[PDB]
Amino acid sequence: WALEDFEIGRPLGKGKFGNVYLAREKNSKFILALKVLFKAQLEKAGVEHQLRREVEIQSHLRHPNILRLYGYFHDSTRVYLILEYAPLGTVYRELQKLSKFDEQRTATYITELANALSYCHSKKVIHRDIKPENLLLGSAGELKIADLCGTLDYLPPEMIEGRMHDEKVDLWSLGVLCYEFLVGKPPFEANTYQDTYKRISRVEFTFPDFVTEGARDLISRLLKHNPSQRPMLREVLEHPWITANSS
Ligand SMILES: CCN1C(=O)C(C)(C)c2cc3[nH]c4c(c3cc21)CCCc1c(C)n[nH]c1-4
Repeated sequence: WALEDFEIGRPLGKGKFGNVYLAREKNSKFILALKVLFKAQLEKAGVEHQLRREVEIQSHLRHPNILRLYGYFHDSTRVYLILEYAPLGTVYRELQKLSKFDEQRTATYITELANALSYCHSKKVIHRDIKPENLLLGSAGELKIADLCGTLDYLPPEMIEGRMHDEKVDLWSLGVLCYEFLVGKPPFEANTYQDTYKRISRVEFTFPDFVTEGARDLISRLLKHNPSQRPMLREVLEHPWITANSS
């Protein structure tokens, strides 16, 4: 496998370490996403080992709601990842267009993620980053997972406090996402870092008017301070509000 076996098209996204391009395999005309990473930049951050780790993991994961890694190769100055192309773009963009999602769309997305994360947890893969910009949309509008300054909200209390940490972190993330989907902003975001940390640490947030009793119930359960009191992914799937609203 090599670069000349691919027709490179338009860029789809610009990361720190490198770009991702829309492309077709020359022989078959199989549409795909080609992620290019510059080796020198990877070596400057000291993440070449964490990159090899993601790649090993993603290649062994096959779920319809996890972005598939078909392969990889490298030349002198670059690393190439042959990836599934999600034709409909990022959830981030969808959310910026619609402002917030209704309950049917949200429950359906959360269902897809609960399944995605169950698969992961079952393969001892934990903490997959599920903030909107890391969620793509496949051919059927189905969502796909694809894993200081950032959004602290998504980090659970036990991680920001450097306590012991579990699979239960994905449940917290899921509750944050569910809120962001319905409301259009995440629940703990503040004017400063200190205020955000405080809000997370104490789970201080409020619901806007329009959020229904069922949505509040689910989000409240996912955003429990004690990781042990957070529900299981199965209990999320079987939640009245999810089953009532999901496709
Ligand atoms: C530039 C905005 N945009 C669009 O208008 C459409 C809908 C064409 C679109 C599809 C897309 N797919 C994917 C991306 C993307 C972006 C956009 C972002 C890069 C990561 C990636 C991977 C790893 N796979 N697919 C995708």
